[PDB]
Amino acid sequence: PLQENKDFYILDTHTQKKISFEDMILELLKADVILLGEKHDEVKHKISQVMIFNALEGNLSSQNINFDVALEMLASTEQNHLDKAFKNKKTIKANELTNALNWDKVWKWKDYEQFVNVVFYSKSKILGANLSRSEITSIYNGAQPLKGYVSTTNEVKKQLFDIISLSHKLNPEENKELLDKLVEIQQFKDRRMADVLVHHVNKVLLLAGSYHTSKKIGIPLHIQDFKSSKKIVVVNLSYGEIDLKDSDYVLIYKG
Amino acid sequence: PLQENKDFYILDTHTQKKISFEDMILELLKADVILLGEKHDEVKHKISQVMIFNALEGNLSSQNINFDVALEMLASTEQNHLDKAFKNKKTIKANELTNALNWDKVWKWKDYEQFVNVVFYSKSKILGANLSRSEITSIYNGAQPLKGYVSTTNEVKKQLFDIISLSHKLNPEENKELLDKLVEIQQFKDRRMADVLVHHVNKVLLLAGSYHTSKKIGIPLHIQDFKSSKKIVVVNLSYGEIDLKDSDYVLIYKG
Ligand code: HEM
Ligand code: HEM
Repeated sequence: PLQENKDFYILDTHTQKKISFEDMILELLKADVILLGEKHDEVKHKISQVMIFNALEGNLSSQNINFDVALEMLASTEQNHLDKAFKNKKTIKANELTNALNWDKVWKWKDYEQFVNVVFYSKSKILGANLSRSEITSIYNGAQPLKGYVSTTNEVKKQLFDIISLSHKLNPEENKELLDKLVEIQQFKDRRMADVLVHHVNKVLLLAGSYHTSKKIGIPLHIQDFKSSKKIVVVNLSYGEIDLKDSDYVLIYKG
Repeated sequence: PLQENKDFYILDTHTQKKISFEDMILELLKADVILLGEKHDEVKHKISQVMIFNALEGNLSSQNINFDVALEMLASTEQNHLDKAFKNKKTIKANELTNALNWDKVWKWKDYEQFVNVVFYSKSKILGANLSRSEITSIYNGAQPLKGYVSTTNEVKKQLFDIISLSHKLNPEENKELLDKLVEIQQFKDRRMADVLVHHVNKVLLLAGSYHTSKKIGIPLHIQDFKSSKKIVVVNLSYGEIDLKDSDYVLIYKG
């Protein structure tokens, strides 16, 4: 476990005040949906996810409050299969886990095993949050435009355009048609993950990449468009630059 | 039309001797399969394709020898649809052509209209040479390895690896899994286009990108593996560097 005040600290992004890990937990427990943003290959993020999950799980189970975990890394189409794994929990062994969940190898198991193991064997159910491969391929090949009010603005789409252009080093002029397709795919992924979170009957934590959890361009906008009255809280695990507007709490690593 | 000796010239790549356009034609007429390699957005290539097609078409039709054109830009799965267009030739007007052929818009019509119009309205039939989108998606998601002797060597695959890496500016280390998928897709495209050419009962010209027509890494290797006794000839429309081993004739532009 990372050492608080030696290895990391936490800011409330609204006030920019440093807040204890315990005090952040007490606040997160108030939320109905907790978004946890990560960099997918970042080891310190993976440790942080276990610490936060463990503290929330312990408190909620001791109160008999249901608490589930949605994963950008599993599709929502997989839920029937995942419910079976939840049912057969005691029958799936640590090395059978990836097969039970039908883990997709686009997501390197190494980068997920620690968190997903702790999640899977607690009282939490794992939810698939995302689009399927087939769904993503279908959007790319051209489907009807996503409707929205705050989540689909030109401003959001352009921010997503430039982020993806930079992520893939794709010249905005040469690669215009491709980038607009990738933007629409991000928008659709965000909508689906929001759909899963908005309709869920138990308190829920999402693990997803930082661009997805961002309050500026991501899932939070789509939750708003769904007209949810759920209390939403966003915790981002920092890497590189920190935009306070992206989240409600940020973990900052030493550094 | 480009002016011979002012705008372009032709080398026999075996001898590196300059050869007249008329003398190249007389040789091409001897072949059963003529591969014509292009750069897809290059205007002078497009003019060159019309000149070569016209000279071959005129000679062969005057002899009542059937002569057809296969296109990397249409899938072989489309043939039933394309045979209907061939049948309804006199009923499809210049502006209905793209709809009759079910043209895929990944290929910019502007870059194909001149050649495809001249082809479509002659006595030639248009053949789909390539994989379908669905076929390409299925290979990407993982299918069983292509078998071959000369066409699937590590040497060929590595050349394709580096070509694609450079074409897309994809760092060989970071993007290793992606590049191997793209290599396998090229290999499959080459195999299918070869399959179409090898089994065709009439003399045939293929239009395809230069990497596909290359005798070093492309379709010619797959034709060999099919054990065809057809006479094969490769004509490349140059751009940038010229590797003599890529083709049997090369058009060189001024320059
Ligand atoms: C994420 C979902 C994606 C899907 C479903 C998808 C699917 C496809 C399909 C079906 C094609 C047509 C294949 C062909 O005609 O040869 C294609 C082509 C292409 N794609 Fe995507 N792709 C995706 C992501 C990406 C990304 C992230 C990039 C950029 C890094 C990209 C870059 C390209 C390029 C440059 C081509 C041109 C094909 C070539 O000549 O190599 N794609 N893709
Ligand atoms: C040519 C046929 C292609 C097909 C069928 C295809 C399809 C796909 C699919 C189904 C995914 C998974 C989507 C996801 O999990 O989000 C994907 C991801 C990806 N693809 Fe391809 N693609 C093709 C070509 C390309 C090319 C040419 C490039 C490079 C220029 C490329 C680069 C990428 C990258 C970087 C991703 C990671 C997804 C992301 O995080 O944005 N693809 N592609």
